[PDB]
Amino acid sequence: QPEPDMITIFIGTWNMGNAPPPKKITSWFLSKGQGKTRDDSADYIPHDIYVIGTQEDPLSEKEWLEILKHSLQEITSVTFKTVAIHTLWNIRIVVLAKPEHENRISHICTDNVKTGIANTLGNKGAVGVSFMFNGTSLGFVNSHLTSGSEKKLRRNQNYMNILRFLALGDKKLSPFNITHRFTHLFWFGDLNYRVDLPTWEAETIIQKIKQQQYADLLSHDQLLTERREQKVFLHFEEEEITFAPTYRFERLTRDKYAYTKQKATGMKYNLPSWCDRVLWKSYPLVHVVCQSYGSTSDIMTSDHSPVFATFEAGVTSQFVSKNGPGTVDSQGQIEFLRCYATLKTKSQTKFYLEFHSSCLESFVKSQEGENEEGSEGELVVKFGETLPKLKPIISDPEYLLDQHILISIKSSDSDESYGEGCIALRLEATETQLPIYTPLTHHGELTGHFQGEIKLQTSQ
Ligand SMILES: N[C@@H]1CCCN(C(=O)CCC(F)(F)F)C1
Ligand SMILES: N[C@@H]1CCCN(C(=O)CCC(F)(F)F)C1
Repeated sequence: QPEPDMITIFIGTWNMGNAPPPKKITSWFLSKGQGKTRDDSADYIPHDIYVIGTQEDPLSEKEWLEILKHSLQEITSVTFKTVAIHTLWNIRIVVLAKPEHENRISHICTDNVKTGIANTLGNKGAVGVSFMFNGTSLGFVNSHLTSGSEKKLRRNQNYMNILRFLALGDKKLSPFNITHRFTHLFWFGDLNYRVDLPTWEAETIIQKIKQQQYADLLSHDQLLTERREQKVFLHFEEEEITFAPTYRFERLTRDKYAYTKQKATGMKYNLPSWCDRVLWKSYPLVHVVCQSYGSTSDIMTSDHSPVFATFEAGVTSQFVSKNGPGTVDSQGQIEFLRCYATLKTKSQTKFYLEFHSSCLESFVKSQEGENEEGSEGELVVKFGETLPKLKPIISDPEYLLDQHILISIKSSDSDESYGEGCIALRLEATETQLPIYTPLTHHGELTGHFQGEIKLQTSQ
């Protein structure tokens, strides 16, 4: 029985509006409705992993697990295994996998983050799950961010708190937040970004939706505009949106958007918006392809419609050689030439690098770099040819070219990371000097760049 080099992953997000679901929700798991939808010829083909995020979920974990498992069994005739379930207040994540994957999955972690303070602490935040699937790390975040059209900055703050404080994946990756810990990271939920147009344009917006003309609405979507200005979700992807706004509907139909201010809304308008979203970030040069992104048309218990997204995702096997794991393979090495970090910091400490990778027995600390002043004000930290030679556990190019090196640049004075990034070893050539590059971030904001050259030696 061969190990897979690809899997498919279903991501669902649904704000259930504190109402039980209807008796049939299979269209959600089949990616049928509006947008980029899944071919009918695939309906019986189970996804490898289903990740379900709910918000305003009124059900117990038991109640929802029974609905989800029975739904997937009806679709696929497969009885899925429960990988993980985690609930904060009414925010929930469920991970289900095909039974054949049970002994491919390990290191399962769950966590939550509560956003806000006092007033604004009590119902928003995020839940997440991570695990290893053979050689590949997978992370999943379901967030319910702050509501309201005039709170985009609060949503951006909620995002930064979640990526700082959600404790998933390998704790040995201490300088790295969740935006660097996984081969593939999926972040979804009721992110609550709105279409920023004047209230008076409500009926115009509805018109446009009825005509399936989304371009003039998407150009005012706060998540797309905030992402363009690098205010949030830096270095994440989202498929093009080709489905109608998923909020705010009258319940029990999809024929009506309920946008007008009511006591029940705190006298706020809810112009039609794409509140419910799926984004991802994968390590450089790993296969990931969105195969569906859309909303259901036939699930109408909530004022939100469910959103689905599906992905092909590259995975690797749990590699064993005669040497590593348990030793190094002297036929492998990773060298760095002419490397330098460019940092936005105004500080003057010395810096050193840490290299982290599951291709190393443990992380590697460099010597301090040499600080110079850039011609436009910047700090340039030069490592020259001084960086340590990295000794991978396995030299086989079928393993090594699939790996990645995480880099942290740390202050000698405080040992605090000023920037984190990632380099792929999926090179065009071995035993050849090749350019490398990563942006550096800290708390998910841009702090600098790392560039230089790499020389990778494999057993071939
Ligand atoms: N093909 C690259 C993928 C990642 C960043 N890129 C964007 O165009 C981001 C646009 C926005 F505004 F949606 F963020 C380019
Ligand atoms: N532990 C690995 C499993 C698969 C391939 N391997 C061998 O064939 C080892 C041969 C010898 F001579 F070391 F025993 C190494």
